[PDB]
Amino acid sequence: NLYFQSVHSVAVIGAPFSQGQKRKGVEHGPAAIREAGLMKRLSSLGCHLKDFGDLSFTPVPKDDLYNNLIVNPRSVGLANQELAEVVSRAVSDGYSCVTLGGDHSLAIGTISGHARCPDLCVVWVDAHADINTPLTTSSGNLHGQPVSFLLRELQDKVPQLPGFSWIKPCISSASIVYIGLRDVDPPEHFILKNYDIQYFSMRDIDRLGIQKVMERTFDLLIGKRQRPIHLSFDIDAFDPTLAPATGTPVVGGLTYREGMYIAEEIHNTGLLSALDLVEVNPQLATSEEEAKTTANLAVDVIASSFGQTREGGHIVYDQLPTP
Amino acid sequence: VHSVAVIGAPFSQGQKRKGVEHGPAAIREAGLMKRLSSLGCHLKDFGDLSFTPVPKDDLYNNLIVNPRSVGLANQELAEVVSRAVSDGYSCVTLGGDHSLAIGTISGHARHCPDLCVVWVDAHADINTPLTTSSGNLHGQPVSFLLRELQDKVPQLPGFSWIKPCISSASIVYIGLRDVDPPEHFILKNYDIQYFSMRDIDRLGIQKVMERTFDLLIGKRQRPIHLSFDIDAFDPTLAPATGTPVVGGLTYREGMYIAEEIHNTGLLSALDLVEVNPQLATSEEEAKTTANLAVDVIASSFGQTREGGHIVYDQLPTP
Amino acid sequence: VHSVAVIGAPFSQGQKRKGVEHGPAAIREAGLMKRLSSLGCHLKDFGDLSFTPVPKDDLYNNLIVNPRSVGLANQELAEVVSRAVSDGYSCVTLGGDHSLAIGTISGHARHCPDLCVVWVDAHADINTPLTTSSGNLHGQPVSFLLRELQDKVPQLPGFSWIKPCISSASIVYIGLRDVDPPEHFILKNYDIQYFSMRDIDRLGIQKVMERTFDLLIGKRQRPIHLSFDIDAFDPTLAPATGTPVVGGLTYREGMYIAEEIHNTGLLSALDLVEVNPQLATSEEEAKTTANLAVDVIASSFGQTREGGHIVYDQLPTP
Ligand SMILES: O=C(O)[C@H]1NCC[C@H]1CCCB(O)O
Ligand SMILES: O=C(O)[C@H]1NCC[C@H]1CCCB(O)O
Ligand SMILES: O=C(O)[C@H]1NCC[C@H]1CCCB(O)O
Ligand SMILES: [Mn+2]
Ligand SMILES: [Mn+2]
Ligand SMILES: [Mn+2]
Ligand SMILES: [Mn+2]
Ligand SMILES: [Mn+2]
Ligand SMILES: [Mn+2]
Repeated sequence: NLYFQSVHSVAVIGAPFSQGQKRKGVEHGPAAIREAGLMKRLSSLGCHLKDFGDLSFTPVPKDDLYNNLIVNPRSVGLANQELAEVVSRAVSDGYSCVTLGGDHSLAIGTISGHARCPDLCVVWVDAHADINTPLTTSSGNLHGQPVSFLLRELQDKVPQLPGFSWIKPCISSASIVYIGLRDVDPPEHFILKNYDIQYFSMRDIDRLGIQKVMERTFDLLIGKRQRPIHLSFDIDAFDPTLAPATGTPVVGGLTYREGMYIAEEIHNTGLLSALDLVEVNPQLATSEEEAKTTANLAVDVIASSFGQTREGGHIVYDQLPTP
Repeated sequence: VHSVAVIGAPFSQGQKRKGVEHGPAAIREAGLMKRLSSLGCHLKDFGDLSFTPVPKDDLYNNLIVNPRSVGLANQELAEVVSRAVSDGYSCVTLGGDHSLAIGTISGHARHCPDLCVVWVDAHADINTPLTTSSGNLHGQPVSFLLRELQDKVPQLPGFSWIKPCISSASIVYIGLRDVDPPEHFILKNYDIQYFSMRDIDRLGIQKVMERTFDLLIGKRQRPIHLSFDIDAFDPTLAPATGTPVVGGLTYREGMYIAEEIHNTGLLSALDLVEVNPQLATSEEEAKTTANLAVDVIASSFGQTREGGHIVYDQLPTP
Repeated sequence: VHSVAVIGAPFSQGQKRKGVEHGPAAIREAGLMKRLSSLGCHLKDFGDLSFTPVPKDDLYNNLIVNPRSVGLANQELAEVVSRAVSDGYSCVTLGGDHSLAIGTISGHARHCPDLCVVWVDAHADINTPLTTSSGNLHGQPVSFLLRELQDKVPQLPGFSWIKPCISSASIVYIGLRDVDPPEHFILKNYDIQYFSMRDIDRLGIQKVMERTFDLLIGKRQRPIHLSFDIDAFDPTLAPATGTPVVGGLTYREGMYIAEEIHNTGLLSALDLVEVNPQLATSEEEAKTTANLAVDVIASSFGQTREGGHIVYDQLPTP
């Protein structure tokens, strides 16, 4: 195929982060997504690719927990500082930056790096708000706290963690919209309500339908002006029947069609600037078909964010051959 | 904060498949009381009722199955429900087959003259003892409760105590997909409002709930009796049930119904019926059905998809 | 009262996967006849047609597999279909692969030139013999039937009998999700209207049906040909099929399409294709697909999810 509806320049970074949580196996998410044919699929869409490979993270030897709860803070903070450098570089060179996870604490680095695009906005697709502060978290898992480090308005509620001094809150509460929420901790509900952070929970999707959810999301984020979009997509936003290979599955999620629709609409803006595809943990699948299904779904989301659609039309056909 | 009473009704004589009597045990083992406690409910457990058996109770008019046993168990259940409601509790009854709504609705109506009913089921359960083809009383409970059908209903043995207590405009069905021709005639003829799966496909569950409440509580506040048959859900989500019908409610739709019922602040009684764990092909399928039953009950008392049940007042500061 | 002719067309040569020839029997074993009878249909079963096997049938231009075999079997089928239509029967052809639509549509158009087609499938089946990569004729049936496409279709051995009968404005697709680049080109350049899965996600199935009928029968009433590929449904619902594609129609959406088709009173012929019981991983997976095939056909002839199929106008009195 020589003709395509659009030609995107895409950078791919593997970020096998696992220290943002306790379940082993999420470090294998990048290799699982790659094995599901990610690079071939993007090439088939006419993308110009730059593969940065899979990043290497050496854990800090004396990484003592913060306030007897926050686990691996120097390792998470430091690995995110290195990831932020790679993202800033890829975006600076003109690539839409795809980061494969790895747990969701990697968004601290991808969003910080990307903003180095200060007017970026974030579409956070997840069953979870990931907005616990280091003081509200009950698990001490940093994948449940990334948004707290990034939002300007929450700065006074967030203590300075070891290995996190480099972070400057980059997004305002009006510049992030959540889609898919269904497992929100009481302090997170408090934060979303009191800081007027807009979200479309599963109940909002049940009422509005995904078409109106995307229209409203774009009105909130890019209604006033064109802005680079950061799509942070947790695989657990999808129903566990569709995405079983993940750490914190919650029943009643997005259908395959709703998830593709989100990605298709993001592509249709022509503003996608960085994408995170996180929390694929092949080890938590009960079977190879369950693991492959989850990895295939991750590839479908990424492909749809760069032009794959249900009707085709991504690949341009010149003329029909005559007998 | 809600005052919630729980009654186990291990009864199976409203139908022919054995095992539905284990439904209350399955729901309790799925952690019902712990979940309601975690939502701040002031609870009262009445336990699992031991229904007085009727030894001689064979086929009536070569059609009606166990009329004496169904009539008696429902009379006994009506007494326990009446006790819970008069004591100020929102009454949760765990089934057991759906013939048990004869008892729960009769018991509730003894204290609520203006009660209304939301009947969530794949079936209308409105055959009269003359229209029924199976003779199974779980397919007939609404016929004994509806005032407008009194002249169409014969007096069955053990059913003399029942007083029709609901009018045709006071019951709304949600989830219908397997309706008998006489049931269809009854619904249309008597102007009984229903939202079948086809109506949900067209309108969406949000409009279905808005219209349901407009019909029932649009003019005035009334106590709500939610009669919820687990088979309203798609059999892939609720396989452990006697009469599964494909193309049912999704998990999201069922939670939405329960959340909207909670939001009225008028839920007065809830029945969670037809969970038959013995009909599941595996243990996990039985447990999935029981877990779904708990989610319906918890959502009916405040459990949400947005984390607003436990109120946080101040975030800790560094 | 609907007069319905059931034809078993055990086609398999339109594709490479074996087992799809056992599709008509799998649908019968799923109780198709018992179901259509219960709906008050006047039935004629032609049984399974025995097509003349072509021993010497080499590939056309080193790509098109079994051309003569597919072309001849469709010629025989078009005659049986033309005769069943002539006799006053609504023709239900059981598949078999989707290349059989060449035969069913051709036969139907001989007596119904103003027919319109509702093609329900994950695929547009509109590759020409020159655009196909697989050489499988089930991916090309619509190219041989479309009037506006005649100059781009070469004459294949055993395909000369086919006269392009359907125009581009007389076919509407529903369910599309796996469309090859030359197929997208064809749909867009020949103005063929379609409702992909993305259009369904936006509009909802009720609006999709309203718009489908607006396009086809907005100006006048016309005979309807419903060509239904079982793969239109999500593979979780219809796994026993050759080319499954994730994110398809739900059970509810598929029933709604069939109900709307029934509601026009204009249904003249129906194809139920691509059920392959051999591709199922278990016995229940094959049975599920066959049961789904029966529900589609039954709903196209009156089966409802509200029980309004049978005339009932008087309640029995005690
Ligand atoms: O704070 C926590 O540990 C918890 N809060 C909600 C669930 C869990 C976090 C899940 C992270 B993720 O989005 O997969
Ligand atoms: O009358 C009957 O036996 C039949 N009519 C419709 C289906 C069945 C009733 C099923 C009872 B239930 O709600 O599970
Ligand atoms: O041309 C081809 O072989 C391919 N194009 C699209 C997919 C396949 C056709 C599938 C036929 B069917 O509707 O089951
Ligand atoms: Mn997350
Ligand atoms: Mn999550
Ligand atoms: Mn019932
Ligand atoms: Mn039922
Ligand atoms: Mn087809
Ligand atoms: Mn197909």
